[PDB]
Order: sequence, then structure tokens, then C-alpha cells
Amino acid sequence: PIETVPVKLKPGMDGPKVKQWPLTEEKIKALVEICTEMEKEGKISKIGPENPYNTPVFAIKKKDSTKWRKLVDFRELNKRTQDFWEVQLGIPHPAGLKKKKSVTVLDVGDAYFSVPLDEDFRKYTAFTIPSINNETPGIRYQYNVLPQGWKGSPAIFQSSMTKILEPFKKQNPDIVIYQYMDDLYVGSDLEIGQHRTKIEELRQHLLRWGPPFLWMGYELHPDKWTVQPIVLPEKDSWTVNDIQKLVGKLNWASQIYPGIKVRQLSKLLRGTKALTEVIPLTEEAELELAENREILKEPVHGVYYDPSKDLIAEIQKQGQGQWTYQIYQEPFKNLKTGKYARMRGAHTNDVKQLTEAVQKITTESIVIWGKTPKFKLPIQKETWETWWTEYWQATWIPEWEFVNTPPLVKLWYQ
Amino acid sequence: MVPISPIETVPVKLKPGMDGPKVKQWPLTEEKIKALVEICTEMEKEGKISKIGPENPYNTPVFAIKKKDSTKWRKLVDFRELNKRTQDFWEVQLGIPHPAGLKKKKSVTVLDVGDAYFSVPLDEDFRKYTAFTIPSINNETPGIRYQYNVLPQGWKGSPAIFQSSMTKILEPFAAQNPDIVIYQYMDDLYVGSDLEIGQHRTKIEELRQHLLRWGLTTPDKKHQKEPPFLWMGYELHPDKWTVQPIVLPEKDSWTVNDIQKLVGKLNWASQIYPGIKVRQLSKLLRGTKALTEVIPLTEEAELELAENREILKEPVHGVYYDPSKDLIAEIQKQGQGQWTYQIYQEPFKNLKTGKYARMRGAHTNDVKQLTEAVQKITTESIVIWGKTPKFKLPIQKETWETWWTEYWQATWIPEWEFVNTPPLVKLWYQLEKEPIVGAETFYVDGAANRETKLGKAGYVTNKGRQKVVPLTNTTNQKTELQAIYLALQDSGLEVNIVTDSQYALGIIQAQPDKSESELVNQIIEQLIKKEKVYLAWVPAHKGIGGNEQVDKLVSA
Ligand SMILES: COc1cc2nc(NC3CCN(Cc4ccc(C(N)=O)cc4)CC3)nc(Oc3c(C)cc(C#N)cc3C)c2cc1OC
Ligand SMILES: [Mg+2]
Repeated sequence: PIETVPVKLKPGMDGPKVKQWPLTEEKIKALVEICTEMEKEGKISKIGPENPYNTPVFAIKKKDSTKWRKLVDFRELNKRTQDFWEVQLGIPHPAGLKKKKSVTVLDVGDAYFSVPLDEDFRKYTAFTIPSINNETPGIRYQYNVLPQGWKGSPAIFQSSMTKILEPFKKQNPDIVIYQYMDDLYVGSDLEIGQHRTKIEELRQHLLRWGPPFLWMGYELHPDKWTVQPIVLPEKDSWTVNDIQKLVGKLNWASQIYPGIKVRQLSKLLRGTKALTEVIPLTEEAELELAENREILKEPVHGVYYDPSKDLIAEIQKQGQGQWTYQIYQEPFKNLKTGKYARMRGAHTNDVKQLTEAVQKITTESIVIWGKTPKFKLPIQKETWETWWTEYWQATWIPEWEFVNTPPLVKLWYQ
Repeated sequence: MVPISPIETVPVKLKPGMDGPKVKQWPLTEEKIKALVEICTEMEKEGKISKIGPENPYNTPVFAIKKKDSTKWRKLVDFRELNKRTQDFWEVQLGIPHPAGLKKKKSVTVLDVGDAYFSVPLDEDFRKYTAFTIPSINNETPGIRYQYNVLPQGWKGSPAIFQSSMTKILEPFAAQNPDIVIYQYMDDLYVGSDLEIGQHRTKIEELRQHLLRWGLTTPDKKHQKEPPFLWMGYELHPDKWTVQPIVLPEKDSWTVNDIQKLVGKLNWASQIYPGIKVRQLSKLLRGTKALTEVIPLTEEAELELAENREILKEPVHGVYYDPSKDLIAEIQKQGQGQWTYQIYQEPFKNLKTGKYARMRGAHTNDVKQLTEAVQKITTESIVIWGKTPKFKLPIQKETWETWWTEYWQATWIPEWEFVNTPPLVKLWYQLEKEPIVGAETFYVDGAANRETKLGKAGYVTNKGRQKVVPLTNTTNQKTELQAIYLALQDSGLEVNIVTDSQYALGIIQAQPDKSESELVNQIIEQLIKKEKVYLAWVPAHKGIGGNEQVDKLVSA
């Protein structure tokens, strides 16, 4: 790789000027050691005060590895970078990836360090290694090559990546390969016995055609990914409270499904009765409950993925390590709903569980639609922004906002 | 002649599209002109400036001023216009180190680098923008034109380029002398080490040699001021640190500016003075812009000020950081949403102190505020020490366990232990998860006429108990809360409450223990008095009896 690709920013937009957030000593030390080698290898170079831009940086330990990984929060630079039509518009997202039996994710971000970056754009990738207590000036770098986490890196490298994948793609025409940022999603239907080796056939190819974290693979099984429709209870005796919660759940479901009726169930709540009193169901209410139960069996009408609109993900904390989530573009039109439980590594840490839920949901969103959703997090901004980097293990970073008013919808996905 | 390495030039540009300044030179008196000619003639031989031709179209006005006792004339190049058109720079001097994060140094030497400042060259492609003119005597000859060759005083990029140039020069010396520390601030260089005093200057002499490698004259700081160091408003003693002398002025007619500087001193003093409160004094500023308006002090603001004076009656000092010892932070609740904390390693020896005030909001509770205080101290500690301290909190482990396991939001506080220091943070009520057997069931509802602001609120229960109260000057949301309040007032220790108010649900499910709304505070007071409360929600106008019956009674 000798000649560069001309890259410009969006019209009327300057480079990012994002403040570096504080880092612990071990992360600073790890970044210093990492960037020292990257500077020796020519990937980054020191900059002077004439560069006013900055992008935050921190260090992570990806899943099941003990060595630090440099992670740059290019979120501001990505939205200011031009929309990329490298050699063509965009590769149509593989709708078959979500249906394969097993999908392995490989960190191929090191391959970007072999392609140089446009010398006029390098100043926009400036970042700062902070010092403890501001005792020394922060170590300032900029990128000379395609950096990991930047929107333009997979686009510029797409021309190259296609050639390394074609000797394997034409050999295995049944395996779907999708690329998103620094990740390579390789999906196959063959059983897991030699899927590991078939993934290894991807590996030493990159080693032959060219890494610290390539030796690992994130194994997924999207065909076994659970979706949750809305469920109504099945009881032999209903209290006043049970019927009241059912009517509330059905009333909220009526905003999503047509024909949901609560007339015959509301007539049972006739009078001023105690909440714990058992109410026998009439046959007109049992029929009404049965018709509502079958309406909720069919999927929602007029639900499509609009690639022009953002994806939104809401998360509710359900307690006991259980978390529910819904993905949509317009309200009451869910594209996917799910539920998690038993977050390994955090039985008494809500933030760590939420951080892993965010990463799992984003992973599912990349597989299904090829982009990340905007999260609505049930957490105060000050708590989330203080701790989320401590449990982050992915190479990408989605956008998020915070919910401060307790939603009533938590009860109806419980 | 010994060769000296050239200081690397920082390339400087103007803002995109903008051109250099073209400001007319003011008329000057004959004595001011004569004085400026002598000043610029000396600086020209020093190499700071150089004469230019008439082709340079840029200009910056020059001025001549004099001081009190020094009967001298001094220059002034008004670079205000050029600074507006100069590019932005990376200001490496944003944050200032906090003394609590510094480590004890036996020896400390201060060197003056003001003469080394003029050795930093200015970008040659940028010097044309720094042109200035000295008007001639009687305007009968062409004015003397000059341009800068070094970083000009007052130019936008001079502090950033000078500091970055020094850092680049000092970088190999510090890396190869790890037993010393070098701090740069303005025209001073502070070098500290734990070597004995004889060897300490050997490093200093080697530093003067390393700086002479670029031809930098660096002698000891003239008139070596004795400890403490008056640096950034602190007093850095050899063994401890503190704030420069705080003096709260004695006054009887406090104005907007007086209390603005008063909270400024108290905020700046709260780093080491424990227990500083500024809530009642700051809330008097809320909505005033004229700094000359006088406001009478509330009796709870004079008491808060008088409490601050007794805290400030004796100077308080802090210790320096020891990486071998643990880092501990302790918090205390002070009331009215005020929190104070101390950070230390050994007891009674604070590294620093601080405070936290609650955010603005209609409803809140102590557990959220304590959590926010923990996050502020955590982020502050990462800045100063690069690590999270161990917390000692006035909340029992069982109280926190009940809080976070049942709260609808995700929350977390790092490693902490309970410290029995009243007032303790507690949960004042806990709503039931399931309906209570044997408890009376209250169906509440309220309504208000948007036109006349008249409303009704009340309940009806499974035992036949009913109440409807006519209300004046109310809203639908207020009547919905009043109905819940009535059910709590008229029920036993255990009660089931059924409402259709999503607004009331959102408030109560947030679990506040204090509110700005008096009605919400009354409900909270009733919730504290109860043994079991189960709050259930139902959709309105859905044929739900009890709810529909009381909906008719309140609809007028
Ligand atoms: C690990 O990196 C660093 C550690 C530092 N530690 C320190 N620590 C000590 C803490 C104690 N204090 C009072 C005292 C101590 C004894 C004596 C004496 N000669 O008897 C005089 C004054 C002197 C300074 N000071 C650093 O930079 C300074 C800063 C930030 C400000 C000033 C001022 N004005 C002076 C210095 C030297 C450090 C810089 C570091 O990196 C760049
Ligand atoms: Mg009503």
C-alpha cells in the first residue's frame, strides 16, 4: 500500500474537539506502552500545538484476553467524516447472516495498519494520552495509517479485503462473510466441530496475506436467538389484582395490535372489590381473553426496517440479573424484542450487567441490520459515564441517551 | 563560537478564508515616537524584530505607556485583531495539578526561562502578519516598519508554542533522569528530587548544560522567594499545603458581587476546609444579573455564613500523596441537599476535602445524592491520583442492598464500607410488590375543570368508605395526587391503593424522600407512617369499577 485515498470532512464541519476524560494509572501506562510501539512501527507520530483537534482514547481488555487494547472513541469524528462510497455505494447487508447456524466474529482491525492515511486528514485523528494530576503535558499523537474504529477505515480497505476473501469465498460458496468496522462476521451452517478450523482457515490466510488479537473468535448462534412475543397469564383463579394488571397489559398492547378488546374483562371489575378477591371469569370474558391471546400470536402488521432511519433500543432492568430490550425505529413497531439473564461477572453490579447487555444488543443489531442502535439507558448519566468504560470489551461504541422517568412498560414485558 | 541546535519551528496558519490584520496606526506624540524608536532599535539588534519594506500590506497598532515609579517608556503591540484571525492551538496548560496529588520532594529548585522565551523562532511564513509601524517625527518621512522574528507577547499562539517547545527540549533530560521531576508554568521551571542537596544541583547543572545545547540562558530565579510558593492560589510548604489566606469580609449590606466573590472564596476554601456550606448563600444569586443590587441575607444564610467563619477561624492544612498507602474517602450528609467529604490515607490527615450540592429538581432522595457524590469523588480522584478511593459511607449495607436491588434504574458504587456517622442515609418507605391481604382497598381519582380551575378528589373502598373533597385553584395532576393523599390519611397501617394516574405513578415510583411540592411532601410523610402500601395502576375510562365509580364522583 503506497498511494493514499483522498478523504475530506462533511461540508461546513471542522475536526473533532472532544475532551479527553480521566484515565486510571494502569490504563495510562498501558496506552503509553502501546503507543510507544505504534510510534516505532510508524503507525502514529507526535504532533505539535498547531493541531487543535482531539478524540478521546482509553484502554480495554477484550473478552477472554489478558492484554490491554487501545480503543479510540471516534464517534465524533465518524459523524463528521464524509459519507463513504469507496468503490461503490454500499454492499447490501447480508440478510442471511442472521439465519446461519453459527457466526464467528474476528478482530481484523490490525489489517488497517498496513494502509497509509491521507496526509491532509491525519490531523483530525489527533488524540491525547493524559497524565495523572496534569503534572506533565499530555502525549499528543496523530495517525499515519487507517485507525481502528474510524468509519473510513473499512471503506478504504474494502478494496483490499475483497481480494483476501475471494480465495476462500469461491472455495466455500455457502459461508457468509460480513464486515463491520474492525470486526469480521463469518457465518456457516456446518457443525461446530470443524467450524473452528474453518475459522482458522480464515486466520492464517490473513497471516499469509499479511496481529495481537486475531487468534480469538467471538462465537454466536443467531438461529437460536430468542424473540419474545407478548404473553398473557394462564390461571385457574383470577384475583381483582390479576384482572386489573391484565386489562392494563392488554390496553397497552392495543396500541400495537388491532382488535385487542378488554370490554368483557372490565365488566368483571364491576364494583369496589378488594384486590385479593378471586373473581370467576364469565364465558364472554374467557372468550375475549382467548381472542386477545391469539391476536398476540401473530406478528405486528406493517413493520419494516427503514435503512434511512436510526435504530432505537430501549432497555428495562427487571431485577435478579434479568434485562428486557426492544429494538424499533418508530414507537410500538418493534423490529426485535429479547430478554437476557445471568450476566457472568456481575451478580452484584448493575452497571456491568447493563454494559454487557448494551454490547450484546449492539452485536445482534449489527448481525441483523448492519448498524448500531441508539440506546435509551435506564441509568443516570453521571453513573453510566463514570463506569461504562471499565466493562467495555467491544471495538465499536454506539450512541446512547438516558431515561430519568420510570416507564410503565416494564411491568408488561416482565 | 559553540554551535547550538535550532529550536524546531511550529507551522502557524490563519483561520481558513481570513486574511491578516490591516489596522491603522494611531497618531503618537513626539516623545512616544522617540521612545519607541529606542526600544525597537535594541530589539532589532537582539533579533526579536526586523525592518521590512513597504510591500507588506498588514499592520498592527503600537502604543507607548509608562509605569508608576519606573520613569521608563514601554511598548505595546495591540495584537487583538491578529489574534481573532489566528488559528486555534492546543492549549497544553488547561488543567493545573492539585497539591493533594503531589509527592514530597526533598529539594526543589526554580529556574527562570524568560530569556529562553525569545530563542523560540516564529514561523517565517507567518511573520508578515505581525507587521507594525512606528509613525515618524511630524509625519515627514516614511514610518519605520518592523515584523516579529520571535513569539510576540500578547499573540494568541505564544503560550502554546513556547510551552510545547520547552517540553520537546526537556523530554530527553526527564526521561533519562527519572529520579527528578520537572514542572513548567509561565517563565518558571520547577525541578524537584529526593536526592540529597549536594547531588540535587549536579542534576541542575546538567540541566543547564542540556538547555545550553539549544543556547538557552537559564540562571537561578532572581530573588529566590522562600517557602511557601505562591502558585495558583496555594501555599506549597515543604511538608504540607494549604490555600492562600482566606479572609471573609465583614459587612452589613451584601450585594450581588459580594456574595459572588463570597461563594468563590468558600468554593476555593472547601478543598481543605471541611464542612463548608454554600447552599443558602448561593441560592440568593439565582436570578440576578446586576452585580450592584443589594439583597437582604436570609437568617439561614447568615447562620451558614457564621458557620463558615468558625470553620475558617484557624488555617487548615493538607498532606501530600503517598502511593504506598491506601486512598480513603469519607462522606457526611449536611442537610438541604449538601454533602461534604474528606480524602485521606491515614486518619486525621486529609489529603483534601470537598463538597457536593444536589442538582435542581422537583423530587429527590438521599440515596441518589449520595450516589452522585460518590461519582464526583470517583472522577475527581482519577484526575488527582489515577485511582478510585475506598469509600466510607453513612449508609448501612442492608439499606444499599435493598435500594439497588429494587430500584428501577441501574446503579453502582465502588468498594465501600458503612461508617456510623449520623445522620445516616436510609430508605424512608418501601412499596409492596403484591396486594396486601386483609388491607382495605382504596380506589382513588381526581379531576379538575381546566377553565375555572375547580376540581374534586377522593376515593371509594371495598368496605364502603367514601370521600370526595371539592377543590379550588387546582389541576388534574394536582387532584390526582390529592386523591392518593386522602387515601393514605384515612386508611390504617396497611392499605391497597388503586389509581389511574400515570403522573402520580411516575413520581412515586421514583422513590423521593423530599420534594419542592408541598403536596408530594405530605404524601411522603404519610408513606413513612405506614406499614405496608401497595400502589396499583389501571387504565382510566376502561370500565374498571371502583375506579369508574370514583371517576364519576369527581367529574362533577
Ligand atoms: C511524578 O511527577 C511529578 C511529581 C511532582 N511532585 C511535586 N511535588 C512537590 C510537593 C511539595 N512541594 C512543596 C515544597 C517541598 C519542598 C521544598 C524544599 N525545597 O524544601 C519546597 C517546596 C514541592 C513539589 N511537584 C511537582 O511539580 C511542581 C508543581 C506541580 C508545582 C510547583 C510549584 N510552585 C513545584 C513543583 C516541583 C511534580 C511534578 C511531576 O511531574 C512533572
Ligand atoms: Mg379520571
